[PDB]
Amino acid sequence: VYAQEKQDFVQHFSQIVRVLTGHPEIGDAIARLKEVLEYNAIGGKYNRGLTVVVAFRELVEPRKQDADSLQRAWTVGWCVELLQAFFLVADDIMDSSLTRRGQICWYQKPGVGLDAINDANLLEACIYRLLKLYCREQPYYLNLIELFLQSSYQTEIGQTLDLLTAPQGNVDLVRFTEKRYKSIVKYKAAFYSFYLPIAAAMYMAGIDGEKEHANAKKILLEMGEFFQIQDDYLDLFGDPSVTGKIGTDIQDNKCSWLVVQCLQRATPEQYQILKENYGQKEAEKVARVKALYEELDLPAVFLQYEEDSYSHIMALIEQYAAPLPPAVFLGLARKIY
Amino acid sequence: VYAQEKQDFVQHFSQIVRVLTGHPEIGDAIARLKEVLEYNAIGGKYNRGLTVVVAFRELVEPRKQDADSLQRAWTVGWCVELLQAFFLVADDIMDSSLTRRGQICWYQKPGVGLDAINDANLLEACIYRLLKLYCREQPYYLNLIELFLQSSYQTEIGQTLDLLTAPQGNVDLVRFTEKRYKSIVKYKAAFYSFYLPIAAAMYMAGIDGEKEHANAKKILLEMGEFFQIQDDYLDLFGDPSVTGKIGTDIQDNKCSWLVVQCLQRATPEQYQILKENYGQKEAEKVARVKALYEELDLPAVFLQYEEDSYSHIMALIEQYAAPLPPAVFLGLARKIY
Ligand SMILES: O=P(O)(O)C(O)(Cc1cccnc1)P(=O)(O)O
Ligand SMILES: O=P(O)(O)C(O)(Cc1cccnc1)P(=O)(O)O
Ligand SMILES: [Mg+2]
Ligand SMILES: [Mg+2]
Ligand SMILES: [Mg+2]
Ligand SMILES: [Mg+2]
Ligand SMILES: [Mg+2]
Ligand SMILES: [Mg+2]
Repeated sequence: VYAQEKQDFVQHFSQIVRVLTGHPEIGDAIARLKEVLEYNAIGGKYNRGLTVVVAFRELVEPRKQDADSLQRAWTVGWCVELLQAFFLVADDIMDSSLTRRGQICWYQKPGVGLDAINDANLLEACIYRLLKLYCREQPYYLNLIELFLQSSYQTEIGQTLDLLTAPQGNVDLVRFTEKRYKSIVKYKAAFYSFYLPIAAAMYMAGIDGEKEHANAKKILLEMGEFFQIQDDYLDLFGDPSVTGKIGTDIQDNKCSWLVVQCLQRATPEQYQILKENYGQKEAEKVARVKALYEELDLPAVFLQYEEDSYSHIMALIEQYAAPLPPAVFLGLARKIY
Repeated sequence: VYAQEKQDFVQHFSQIVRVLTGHPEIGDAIARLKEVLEYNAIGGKYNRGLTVVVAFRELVEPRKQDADSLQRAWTVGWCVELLQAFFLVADDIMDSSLTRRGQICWYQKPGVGLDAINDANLLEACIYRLLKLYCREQPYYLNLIELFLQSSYQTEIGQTLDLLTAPQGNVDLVRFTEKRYKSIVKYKAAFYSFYLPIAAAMYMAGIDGEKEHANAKKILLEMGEFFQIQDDYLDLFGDPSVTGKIGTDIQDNKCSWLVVQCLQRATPEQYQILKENYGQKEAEKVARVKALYEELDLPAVFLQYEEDSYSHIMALIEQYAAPLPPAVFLGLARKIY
């Protein structure tokens, strides 16, 4: 479903850049915007943006899937990729990360630095520019603006919770609880990751019912929770040649799923080893935390969690998919699991 | 007009915080949002936010100025103050500034640092939260969302131009031209400063005509240009106990109105003195640039410019105010001149 549709979606990016790139006085700023778009919105798997297009084609009647409607689906897809690019550029600064999508983080590039804050804001502004340029005369225009703005607010509340729970050089393991973890992931990852692209396709298809959006959200928020838990696992146990990024969760004192699982399994001595080595820059201290995680068999605990989560989401698809075609959620589940 | 209306406007901030402050799981994030709002949206002159309220009362018929309409005017006023707070928090980071509104910059506060990037994003999100909570059922709802989003995009293009023209440790005086300066100020300051609050009051009053908005923009963009030129002057020649902020334009290699005026008046020897001392941290080098500016009588050049600008804007009010009451623009001109 995502496979052949990927080519046409990635090919549509050049049009998005052309349409986004009022006198020649702002020429140097438009060139900088092009540079920011090319560096930060290209190189990923495009799964969020592709989900708009795939879901659009499964929800809209083929007679209504005209050339202009497809153009709008691809643009709304790229709007979701731009929301993602805005949050990642800012998150890389705030998490002091080194690489993203197999290249150095935009802010780490010589000559960029903290100018990346405004670049991230420009990426966010491009979304509403594209929605006006392509969807202004559509009946779902306000639904889409409100959806992107709401997704941005919920993600930012999540980021606030993430940063509050991880104060630099302030190790407080008591703060790292299961309830706190579930709250962080729900807001920072679950709304914008899967609910935003499906909801966008739903509004474009004329599906604006409250109960239909609530039912889709019940499946999608659980898939978003799994996705962030997997993200936390891959921060330490993933192959950076596959993830395209270097992990910083232990160094940054994050309330990771791994530290939460460690804490509910650690002995008082193991707890002390974690206490002495967590939230610190020293490679040797980070290695001690990873050693403790491997000793507590957190990779096998995660493998069991992935299996239990998959079955749970599948049970939710059976309960809540109707009247939407279950393929909408199944295609997405196959992509993230 | 602004004087007695200031009290009711500032008193309405506690309501805005209460309405903005969905389970208790995000409680710590809401407390952080309250902290960010109190530190970054309070302490200024509130002229932009007050302009919405003052213009609303002068454009709307008194019979239609009911208790609920006034509540919406105050909220839209505070939305403009929040847009300003979002841009200033990020601009202080990017300009490496020390103080703002008589206190240390939010990002310079111990324990905040680069977390301020997400805080600035939350301030921007609060705008659209308030517009939905108070103006969702109003006929001008979409006009206001589009206005705030457009103002944000234009401001960001301006910031891009500002940062591009000021690369750190890269002194290139040839880039500092009058045409480049006019382009920067137009985008980064003129749209969001005066056009945004008057346009908001205009849409709330049912004034949505293209020609009426274009005529108001012709007056207001010129007032915005003056305001940024005055801002650049006060960066070096203003009293920080009145401005509430320490100047960084010379240290940051900015395309200031002062450097542009210096360049069109400097001898080849004076040009070399500027070349050797501009865009550098050293207090002695900054003092040499200020000495050169004082030698070229840039404070008197600015005083003449303020006089010529005032008369020009007044001539524009005579040409373009109609059918709006000229008091709308006169009250604003008395406040900034
Ligand atoms: O890519 P990362 O950086 O691993 C992340 O998932 C990026 C991200 C950014 C913004 C919102 N949610 C997740 P994080 O939470 O910082 O681990
Ligand atoms: O307050 P400042 O910092 O003097 C400024 O006017 C703040 C500002 C921020 C964003 C957009 N326009 C002006 P700047 O341009 O950096 O001189
Ligand atoms: Mg990160
Ligand atoms: Mg992060
Ligand atoms: Mg991560
Ligand atoms: Mg500044
Ligand atoms: Mg600045
Ligand atoms: Mg300034």
